[PDB]
Amino acid sequence: MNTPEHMTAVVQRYVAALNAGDLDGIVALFADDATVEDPVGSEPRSGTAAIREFYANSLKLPLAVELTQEVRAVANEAAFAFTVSFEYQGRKTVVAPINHFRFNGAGKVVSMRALFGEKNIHAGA
Amino acid sequence: MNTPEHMTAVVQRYVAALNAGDLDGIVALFADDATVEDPVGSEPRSGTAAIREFYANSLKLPLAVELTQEVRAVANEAAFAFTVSFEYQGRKTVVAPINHFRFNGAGKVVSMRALFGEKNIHAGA
Repeated sequence: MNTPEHMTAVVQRYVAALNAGDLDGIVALFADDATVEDPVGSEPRSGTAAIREFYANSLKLPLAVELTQEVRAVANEAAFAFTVSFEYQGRKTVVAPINHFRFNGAGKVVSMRALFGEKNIHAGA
Repeated sequence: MNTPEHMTAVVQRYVAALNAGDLDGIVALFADDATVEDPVGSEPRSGTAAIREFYANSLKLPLAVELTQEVRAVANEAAFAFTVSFEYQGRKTVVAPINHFRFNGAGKVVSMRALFGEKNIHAGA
């Protein structure tokens, strides 16, 4: 069936799969056709194919991804605020996006939009 | 015309028109042809007429709405994380939704969705 409980489950694992570098795991909450539009607007990674590797291209640095708030889940949809912190060449950065998770009627996730902009990134000089 | 910088203002002015019960303000921020979905799951209201009367009923009990984090906007699209606090029969109650708006080239909120479930309503007894 599904359930907010399950969508607040799938969200916790998605962050954990990420927060570990775990790449197979990030691919398993999704369906085989689900879409990815990150950042929101750009051309969308479709099929498991461009997804894994999209998650690949970003996981190249130890990303610390914690949930900065309570997940909100209702009617196949799941929203959640969070952080993405990463270092490279002595500087500290922090992306603050909001994902919008559309789950299909099977239990898996079927579209991931993630909202952030130049404002929602906090890097030092 | 648009820009992420404009959306944070429309967010901020929604939050304001909520606290102070500024109805015109609220309805102003929207499209003359926009819809409301509070919560996601419910049937859509539409036409300024259908929106005002809705927002009319949300402001019977005073609303201490508060934004809990930086609002995130990219691609004519804006999401935020907030709480709508309010009291009835001495009970402190709070809502903790994540909303999503979507603008147009005109900068008028042409779609409001409110996302929160039972786990995201914080009142004791």
